Amino acid sequence: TPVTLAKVIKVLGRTGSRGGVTQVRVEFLEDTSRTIVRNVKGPVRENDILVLMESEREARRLR
Amino acid sequence: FTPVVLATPIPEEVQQAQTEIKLFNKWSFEEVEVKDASLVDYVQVRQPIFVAHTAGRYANKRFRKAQCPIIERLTNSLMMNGRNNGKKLKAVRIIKHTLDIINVLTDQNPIQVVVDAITNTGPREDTTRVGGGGAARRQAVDVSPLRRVNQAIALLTIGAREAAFRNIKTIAETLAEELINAAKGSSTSYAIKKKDELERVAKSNR
Amino acid sequence: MVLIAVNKTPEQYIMDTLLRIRMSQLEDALMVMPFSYVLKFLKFIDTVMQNKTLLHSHLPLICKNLF
Amino acid sequence: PPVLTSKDKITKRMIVVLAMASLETHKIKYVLLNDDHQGLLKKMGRDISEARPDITHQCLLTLLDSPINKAGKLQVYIQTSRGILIEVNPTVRIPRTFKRFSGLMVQLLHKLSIRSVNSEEKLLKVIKNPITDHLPTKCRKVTLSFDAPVIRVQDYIEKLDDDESICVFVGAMARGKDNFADEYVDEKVGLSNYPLSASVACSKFCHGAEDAWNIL
Repeated sequence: TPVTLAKVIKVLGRTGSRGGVTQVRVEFLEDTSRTIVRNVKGPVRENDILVLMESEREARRLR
Repeated sequence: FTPVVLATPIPEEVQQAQTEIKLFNKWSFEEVEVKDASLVDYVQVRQPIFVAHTAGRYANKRFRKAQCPIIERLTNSLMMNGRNNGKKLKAVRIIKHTLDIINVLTDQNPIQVVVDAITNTGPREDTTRVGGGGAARRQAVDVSPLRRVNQAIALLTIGAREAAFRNIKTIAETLAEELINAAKGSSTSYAIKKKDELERVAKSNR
Repeated sequence: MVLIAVNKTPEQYIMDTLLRIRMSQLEDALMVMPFSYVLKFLKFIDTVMQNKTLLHSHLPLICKNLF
Repeated sequence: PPVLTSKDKITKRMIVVLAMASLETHKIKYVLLNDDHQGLLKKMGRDISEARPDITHQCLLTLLDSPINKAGKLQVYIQTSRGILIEVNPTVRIPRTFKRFSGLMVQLLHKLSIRSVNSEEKLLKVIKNPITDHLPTKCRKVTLSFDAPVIRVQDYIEKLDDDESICVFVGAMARGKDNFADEYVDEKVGLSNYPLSASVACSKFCHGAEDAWNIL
């Protein structure tokens, strides 16, 4: 399974109607110097580690 | 040197194992580590404990809760649903009896089975009720490492209490049944079912 | 061998969104954007510098966003 | 054979939910809306599609007389047009007449449960939404729709696992959209290239299931 780890490098801002989803640009660990902006669900502070499921997909807006 | 036993006597095994190693009641706090390359410092272990009773001041900070010992976090998840509120001495007792069971069958020091049941049931993504206009759809999101700690223990103590509901098999029996079927991925337990059911929907609706 | 962004050149709309945006909290809208936004972005700076246009923008704006 | 309820989540089985059913009460004694009031629907400020319980009685006599109920791998849950979700014990005896069925449904809606006439068990229960808490854990959910692709029943049942149950959602209505379970199911499926009634689709998925699960 393509398990991919990502590290939080900064926080960006809040998007979504539920008010718990946070736009976060992360830097993935293995083979670095590329980054993806993603959307967390629970409480995340900086330099947390998350597990990416898909490799290349980003979301930008939640109504 | 040559320390003797004092006027107030102490049992020998109490004298022996405690000063040598900072263990549990009867369990080491050397080996098993994390096998996952995540959730570090959400795993409290090292620091070690004797028993899982502490007036822990971990509540008034956003992330001091992660520095609570996870074995005592298990006991936090037991003493609920009305009839068990309070009753911390009940929950600490059952944890001891459950650790009696697991270290007998395929010994594998039973905090391994604790750690493996947490890492292998955390849903690594999840969906929310995102609006979209009227018809509230769902969008796949990668949930925090802290909630993956939270949702791991939650599915354990819920499913084990429901399994021990209206039968002969007790709390400590059914909870040990949950841990063995979740330390290895088997989906015969409550949580490994519910982990996969959450992760199959987010793949469908991505 | 599209009717509107707005102008005879579309890049004038690119500066115009920089004209319309407030002087405060613009870094929050800028920090969202990925690296491909930069690769698409510097072409307009080369467009206005080969265009020799400073009528609809100014150099502290372009250097401000650049920085 | 064991009697299946909502408490058992493990045994592979077939569950049908008559969603969007027409259960409306009326005062004159409390009576159901239908025959008896088709000349007084507008007089009471009511709707015609809100007066169709014969489809529900028809589908209950369809499903509960199926041999898979007699084999014991079937559960019936019913959601009204107002959303009232109902657990049906499969050993219940439905009256064949519309009148005793009607007083039974009035007694169900006002008394909020029907109990056994011989033992200490619920013959009928009003349960809470959502359905997925009441459903078993591993279970495929599909919505019957004529505007959904038409497949064969037996093969797609043979696509399932040994532990995955099956449940299907039927809009118990005269007409309208089949969008009552967009928030729930994995797949919308069709059974025929022709428009059907609900009970014919019920007997289709029942008899295809009994052909697949070897029920005679």
